[PDB]
Amino acid sequence: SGPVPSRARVYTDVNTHRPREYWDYESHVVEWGNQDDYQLVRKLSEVFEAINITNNEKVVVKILKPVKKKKIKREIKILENLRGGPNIITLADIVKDTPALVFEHVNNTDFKQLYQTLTDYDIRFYMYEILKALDYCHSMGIMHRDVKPHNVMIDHEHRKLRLIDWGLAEFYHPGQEYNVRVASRYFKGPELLVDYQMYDYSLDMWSLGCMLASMIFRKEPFFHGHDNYDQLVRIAKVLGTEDLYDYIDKYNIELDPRFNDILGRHSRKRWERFVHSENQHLVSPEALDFLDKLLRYDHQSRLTAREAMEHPYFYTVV
Ligand SMILES: O=c1cc(-c2ccc(O)cc2)oc2cc(O)cc(O)c12
Repeated sequence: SGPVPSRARVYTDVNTHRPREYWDYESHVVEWGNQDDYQLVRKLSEVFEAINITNNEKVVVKILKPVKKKKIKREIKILENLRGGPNIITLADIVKDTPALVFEHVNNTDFKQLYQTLTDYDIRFYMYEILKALDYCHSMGIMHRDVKPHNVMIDHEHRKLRLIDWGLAEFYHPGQEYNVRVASRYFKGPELLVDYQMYDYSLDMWSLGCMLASMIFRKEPFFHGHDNYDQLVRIAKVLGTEDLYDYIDKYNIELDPRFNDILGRHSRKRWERFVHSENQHLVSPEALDFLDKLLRYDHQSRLTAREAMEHPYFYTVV
């Protein structure tokens, strides 16, 4: 038989109706800069602290390992297209002499020490700033596909945020089937876990939901499995089994020989039950209702990044 196809609810054709020079990265002319403009100072995966000689400016250089030329091109073209977007890491330069990407400098506040200083107001503020980056990149036809805390740099001392590591990002094309290896296991949407390849921007919205959940409930990560099979089980224990099968049925997905039994039966849990005495100060009914609308099995019924910015949760921050 086979599975039912899917198209993105919003921003379906932004790449389709744009010139080939925008999305067609494999045949892109990369204008290489000079590595001798920059002086490597310290290693921060080959990421280096550096100084631009031509102006004494602090930068961060990423030296690219032996990967396929088309993967280097994909990341370069995406960063170039998104340069100037709110809270997207700025590509200052691309250099040779062996390829390197040069980024604006950013401090990273030590997590844990970030995780202990953060108030309810800080989370709303930083979630809003990530959402401006996601709405912007989605509107530009780009999925990030790796939204997670290690790719969200928060410079708390300066109240600053950058969405980084666009190495796994892709341009959205309706009907296209994509790799399901992408993203950290813990932030993989149900679509990636059931091997449904025709996904879209909505994946990043699931990942963002897992981010909020673990931040407000203070448990990293929120859904914790050892494989893709167990991961779906951990999500099922919270969202319930009924809404999951309603999703399988809707898209005619056929489960792996292992999914059937490990699922069992689970009711939908109210989010309030996860509030305990150490995380109480970060949670509100607004926060819980926003989380509920992001973390839905159905990728077509998840809040878009724009819809999300209109939730009462962010009212105090807008
Ligand atoms: O660890 C870092 C990684 C990156 C980075 C940024 C963009 C990419 O596509 C890949 C990696 O930028 C940074 C920028 C900084 O200012 C500081 C960092 O530690 C990093």
